[PDB]
Amino acid sequence: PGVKLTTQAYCKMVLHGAKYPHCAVNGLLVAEKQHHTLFVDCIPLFHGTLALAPMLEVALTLIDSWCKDHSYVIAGYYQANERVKDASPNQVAEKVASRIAEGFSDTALIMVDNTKFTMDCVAPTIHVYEHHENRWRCRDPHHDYCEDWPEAQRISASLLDSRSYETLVDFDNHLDDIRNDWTNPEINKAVLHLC
Amino acid sequence: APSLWKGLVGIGLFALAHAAFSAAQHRSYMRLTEKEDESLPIDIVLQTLLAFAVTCYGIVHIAGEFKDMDATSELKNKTFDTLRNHPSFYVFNHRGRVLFRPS
Repeated sequence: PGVKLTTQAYCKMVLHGAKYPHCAVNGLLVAEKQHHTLFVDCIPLFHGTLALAPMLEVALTLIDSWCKDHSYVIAGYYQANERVKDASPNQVAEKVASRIAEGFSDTALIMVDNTKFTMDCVAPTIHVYEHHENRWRCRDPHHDYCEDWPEAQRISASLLDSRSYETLVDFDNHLDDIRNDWTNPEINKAVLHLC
Repeated sequence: APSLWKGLVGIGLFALAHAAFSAAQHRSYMRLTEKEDESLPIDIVLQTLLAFAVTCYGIVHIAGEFKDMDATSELKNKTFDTLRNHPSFYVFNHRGRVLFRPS
């Protein structure tokens, strides 16, 4: 089963990682339920301590309420480590992956690397882990998960060059300040306009 | 606003000094003339009181701090995100460093 994702979600993930480069970041990809797995968009969950179930329950239940409003389904959950020389999945990541795999039959664990994380990204710089309820832990050697690569580079370079990524909002900022949303409307407008 | 109060205080002080000089001149004249046990003019006395009341109004406005008594209100806006990071322990191992290294 191939894994395909739109440039919008990848830009969201990279941008959320850029927002907090000193702490670990967390995100949740969303697909469409109706063999290849297509990802629609991602939402950033939390940042910082990143070892708490209480707020995770709130966030995941809110996302579930969201997915039953516009007829969506939670695809998978992605996590980046704090240390640069760290590319191994933590226990919380596997627990969340199993929790999402109970419902959906296709949950990929996305790992953002840190060693190949610069302004001029080469290309893939994503680790796709394929986890289950059993002891199956395999990561794909190298495949193509993005649709158009040169256009993706142009938009990513424009987004990272121009300092317009301070507006990205997380679920924690929603609790701290109700006013900011969490769908990132301006980011969607920019991804549509740049194309 | 504070500058206006400071200027008003200075002007009042100058007026008070001028009233003092006028009273000094009046007493110097009085010492010239024998007897004549009279008081200083009431107009300059009223000017002195006007200068005294004006200078006591800005002297209170210049230093008004009146901080809140309760200790919870200043930390009512502060977020735990800023508290999480500390200035003692700072690990210099992040992806931004290698991302900003070329540029």
